[PDB]
Amino acid sequence: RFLKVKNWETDVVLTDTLHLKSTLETGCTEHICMGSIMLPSQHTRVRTKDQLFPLAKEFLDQYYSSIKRFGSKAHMDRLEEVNKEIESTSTYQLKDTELIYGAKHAWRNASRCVGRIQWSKLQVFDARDCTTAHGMFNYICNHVKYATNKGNLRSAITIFPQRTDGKHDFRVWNSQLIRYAGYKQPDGSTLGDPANVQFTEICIQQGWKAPRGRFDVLPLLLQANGNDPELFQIPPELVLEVPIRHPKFDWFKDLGLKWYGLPAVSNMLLEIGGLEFSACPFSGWYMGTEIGVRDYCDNSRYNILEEVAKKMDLDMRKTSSLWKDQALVEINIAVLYSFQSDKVTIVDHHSATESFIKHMENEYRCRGGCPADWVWIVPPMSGSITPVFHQEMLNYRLTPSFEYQPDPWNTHVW
Amino acid sequence: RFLKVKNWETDVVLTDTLHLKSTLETGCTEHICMGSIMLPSQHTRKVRTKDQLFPLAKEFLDQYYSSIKRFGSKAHMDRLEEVNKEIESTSTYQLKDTELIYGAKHAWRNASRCVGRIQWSKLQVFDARDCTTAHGMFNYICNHVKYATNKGNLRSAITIFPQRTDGKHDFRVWNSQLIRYAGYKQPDGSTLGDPANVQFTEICIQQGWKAPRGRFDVLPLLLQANGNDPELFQIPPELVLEVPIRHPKFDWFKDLGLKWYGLPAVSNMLLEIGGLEFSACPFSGWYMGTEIGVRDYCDNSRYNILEEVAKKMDLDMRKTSSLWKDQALVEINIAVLYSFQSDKVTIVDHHSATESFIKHMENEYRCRGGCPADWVWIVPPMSGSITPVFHQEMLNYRLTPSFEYQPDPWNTHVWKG
Ligand code: HEM
Ligand code: HEM
Ligand SMILES: Cc1cc(N)nc(CCc2c(F)c(F)cc(CCCN(C)C)c2F)c1
Ligand SMILES: Cc1cc(N)nc(CCc2c(F)c(F)cc(CCCN(C)C)c2F)c1
Ligand SMILES: C[C@H](O)[C@H](O)[C@H]1CNc2nc(N)[nH]c(=O)c2N1
Ligand SMILES: C[C@H](O)[C@H](O)[C@H]1CNc2nc(N)[nH]c(=O)c2N1
Ligand SMILES: [Zn+2]
Repeated sequence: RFLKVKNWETDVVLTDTLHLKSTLETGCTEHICMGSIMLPSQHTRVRTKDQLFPLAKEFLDQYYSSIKRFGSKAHMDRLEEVNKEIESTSTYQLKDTELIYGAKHAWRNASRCVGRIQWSKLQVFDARDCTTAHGMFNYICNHVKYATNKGNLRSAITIFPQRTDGKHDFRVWNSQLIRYAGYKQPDGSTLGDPANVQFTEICIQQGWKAPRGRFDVLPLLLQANGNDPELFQIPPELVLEVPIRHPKFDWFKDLGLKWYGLPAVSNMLLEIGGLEFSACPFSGWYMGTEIGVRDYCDNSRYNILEEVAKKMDLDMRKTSSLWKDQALVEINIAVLYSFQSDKVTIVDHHSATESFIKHMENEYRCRGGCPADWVWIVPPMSGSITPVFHQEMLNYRLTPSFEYQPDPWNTHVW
Repeated sequence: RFLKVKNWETDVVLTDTLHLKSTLETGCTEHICMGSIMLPSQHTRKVRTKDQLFPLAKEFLDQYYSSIKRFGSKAHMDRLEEVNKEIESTSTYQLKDTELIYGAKHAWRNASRCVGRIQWSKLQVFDARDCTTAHGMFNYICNHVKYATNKGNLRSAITIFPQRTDGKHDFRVWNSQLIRYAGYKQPDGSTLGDPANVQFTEICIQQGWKAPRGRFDVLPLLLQANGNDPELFQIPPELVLEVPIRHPKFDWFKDLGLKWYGLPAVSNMLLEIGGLEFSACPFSGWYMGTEIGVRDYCDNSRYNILEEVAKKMDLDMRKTSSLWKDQALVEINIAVLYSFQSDKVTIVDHHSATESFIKHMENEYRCRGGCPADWVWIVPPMSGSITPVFHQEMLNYRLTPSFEYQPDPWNTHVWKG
């Protein structure tokens, strides 16, 4: 019950005590492991008055422990003050310090995130005074500019007002702040990003004038206080993009590939002390494989493998020539090369997983553990030559947390 | 209760009812997932009385007679009756030949970490339950190797030695695989040969094996019959099919001196059928290319040839973001596949193998109500997401008959002397 994880490449063994603090459920049982389910019910997300105070107490307890004020007057006073506020208002407000700690720890606890060694350097933008979609746009432009930083990317989260009665939710309808559009052709194929075909249609259905290109930056669709969402175009000078070329193949630039520099997830829900922040876009920097392996080479995405292997003149007759694997490596060399050339922050999967092993070491030593989801942590190429492949990981759910939530168009009372 | 799994590349959704027939435990709880634990308590086998044995037998026989469309028949009830009296009077029981064949096929069919299970029904089962000595084991294993190898046209096979009785007369193959290369720790700390096999190599040498001390020395068989001290046997070299590894474009690749054997034959697992434990049950199939090209050759703790291969390719080795490791890895795996195909030795690449597993899995859901699958093990160790299993949700649960791990015998064996 005080669990051991072993690294089978190095024989390092770590003892996990942190999982005993786990609160939420995994979706597994003794009879069945659901470790490969993408979205179990638990990972998705009104709070009654009774559920809220224990959630607040557990959070304030760990907060005051983290500042070595556990059991202090200031601790008990804050517990009482929040306890009174919940009794009266049926909710409560976080102190700035508690909001910042909560957001950093939601990242720290994100068991699927390989980049968590950076978790404590997150820049938290308090947007809880926001009231309109235009204000949300302003907060998001400031986030994008701060985080992009002329290509020296910086981690950031912007936190909009917390859920109240569920009818006044703040929501960013986009899945990411910056994402390329997707159009169904009459021809039957897909232009641009197929993953965003439905969202691209909701944008057009709301007024957007699509250039119908291959890499059209989507507008923001912002919902404040539960109102109808509104379109806003992000200033192009704020959207850093990188043309993709290859350091050896001159024909690579002719493929016309580019990608955006800033990965900014915008559709998740931040849970702190029972409070639910339905609009909390956060951003870091890319691991190369997200673009090169998933975005460019997933069959349900840009799906460029065949085209690249063609230009490489690879034997595509048989799968055992591993033409897909060759092409895959070259595409991913090009992504890393392009970002590094344009001085846009990016990390290769080798450095990132090595960092995560170091991070796990640190968390086990200083925290007693590190929830980690192997299915997600292991990169989607060259898995076993990265150290995380050989790392046993314990997956459990700690709070504060980032959770998934239903897409807004399914829920929005129009 | 029904459970759904989704393929996120095709949106195909399958419904699992088979997990309801699951008896054993996973290691996970509502509060922790142990999905990535390599050798969890539940997948191993350290010792079993007449108390729990008849329901295990009854459950198996019910499954068996259902599969042959004889559930509730007179043959079914008489067999249950017969097994029951044999248990209470002798404390164990013997499987019929048909039941053993069924049991071994279904143990493979239930192996949730095995990507090659489309083949499960075409398993050649060799009954070695009349074996009594290590020499008899050697003879059975030789015949298995020769049959399974079939001059490179590999055929799946399993050889099943007598079941455990009191845990003091076990049959065991001390080798982890029937064919495997020696590993030698040198005084300077480096390893010659396969570092994974250093401990077993040292046992063989202690038992009298004259080691050639090369990089690819086929290990001797260390065979334990009836709980006696194990004995050394050399597999006839004419029975050990090997492939020199060359590359279709890089002529310097052959000069690395690499080869591998053609027949992957796991020999240290435990086969559980109807509560009976078969502690010596070597089984063999054919290789997926990445087992050799990725894991055997490129694991840092194995042959670890990435450095020298990338040196000879003249890749940028100063920074990892050149992906020199990924580039060399692909070329090594091309070479492995090219060499086996050129020598007409059966092998499957990870694209073909994972595509077949998806078809197998969908078929199993339709005809069986499910297919237990361990994503962590099914996804190949390179190019994971450009194979279709990466995108496939999988439910992992334990069905019997099963293959289980057991502790290495040198840690449990009571030495006779
Ligand atoms: C700073 C550089 C970062 C890197 C290199 C990184 C890396 C990654 C990668 C590769 C994934 C898998 C994503 C996918 O395959 O779709 C992921 C997931 C995730 N990241 Fe990080 N990330 C970074 C920053 C952040 C930040 C700043 C946050 C939050 C403040 C965060 C929260 C998450 C969460 C919650 C997930 C998993 C979503 C889920 O549960 O399904 N990441 N990360
Ligand atoms: C016919 C071709 C076969 C292929 C291509 C194949 C492929 C594989 C691969 C790649 C693995 C992962 C192994 C590793 O990474 O160490 C595996 C695991 C496994 N295979 Fe198969 N296999 C085949 C035949 C068989 C047969 C004949 C049996 C038994 C009769 C079998 C039983 C298993 C079991 C029990 C495991 C899991 C070991 C564990 O639980 O840790 N396989 N297979
Ligand atoms: C901050 C950051 C850093 C980084 N390197 N990458 C990203 C984008 C990758 C990414 C997430 F991080 C995330 F939390 C959620 C998703 C959606 C998953 C949808 N999928 C289940 C179908 C996602 F795509 C963000
Ligand atoms: C029949 C067959 C077909 C095929 N293609 N490959 C193989 C070898 C791979 C393999 C198994 F299949 C298996 F069941 C067990 C192990 C031991 C795992 C040790 N691990 C905990 C460190 C193993 F290595 C065998
Ligand atoms: C079905 C499976 O869980 C799904 O394809 C997962 C696999 N692992 C992943 N890992 C990461 N990092 N990102 C993903 O989207 C996925 N997809
Ligand atoms: C720690 C982790 O479970 C371990 O490295 C696993 C990962 N997946 C694997 N998958 C296969 N096929 N074979 C393995 O040996 C492993 N090792
Ligand atoms: Zn699990």
